[PDB]
Amino acid sequence: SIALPAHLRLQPIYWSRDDVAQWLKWAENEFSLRPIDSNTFEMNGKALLLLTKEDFRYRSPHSGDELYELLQHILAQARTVFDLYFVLDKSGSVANNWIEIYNFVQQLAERFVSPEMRLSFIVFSSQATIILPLTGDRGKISKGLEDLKRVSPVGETYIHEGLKLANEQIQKAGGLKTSSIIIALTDGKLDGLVPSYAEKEAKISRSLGASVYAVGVLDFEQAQLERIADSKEQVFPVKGGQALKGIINSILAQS
Ligand SMILES: [Cl-]
Ligand SMILES: [Cl-]
Ligand SMILES: [Cl-]
Ligand SMILES: [K+]
Repeated sequence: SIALPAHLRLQPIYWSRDDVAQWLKWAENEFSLRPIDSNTFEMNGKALLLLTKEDFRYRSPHSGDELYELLQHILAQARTVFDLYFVLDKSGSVANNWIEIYNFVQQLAERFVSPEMRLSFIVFSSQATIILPLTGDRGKISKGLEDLKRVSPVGETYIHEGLKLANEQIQKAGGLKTSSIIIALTDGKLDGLVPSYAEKEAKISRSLGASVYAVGVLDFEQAQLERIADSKEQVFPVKGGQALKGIINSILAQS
């Protein structure tokens, strides 16, 4: 096992350009390597993972081979397996904004591609349905995104039913013995006692150890979403575009 600094324990695909430079500095001291110019790998972690070992050797004649192998060992290190459950409003009210919801999910799916990530897509209006059962298969995730794009919104906003399906999957996955995240996308416009249903189901989610995020669409009800999510800090606007980097970092910081 490699004992990395705490702030470098994230999977390297998430490393910034500054993280790469910090990794080099750490490796130099840890392995008594010859000094590494700080811009020897001027790129982020996604880019670093595309280089070949030959590329490492050319960039660092004195240490490139060791650095490449160190990266391979780091990639092999055990990390927190995250299950991400997207619970998506497809009620009639979002008929003209289904595109925002789909593309938001697509952008997060394209980010969370490290092998330890598994994704599930749930939609809800009057009833909830699993479009994509929890999986890490990037192929199945591609098809689930194809299916999501085709959804025709209609019906009520029974978000408690969508959360219920996420919780049922979580329970089957191990409950407290998992690292589960729920990402609910909705305007938060809940009728009748649905606010009570939804808040009860979300506390079940947390009872199972999951962390709940709410992503607001349209003129969304900020207060209602704060009561469903773990905290105000886990409510994000889909219109934030920065909002994507915010929720990604928040999720990665749960590990
Ligand atoms: Cl960067
Ligand atoms: Cl060198
Ligand atoms: Cl699978
Ligand atoms: K994908």
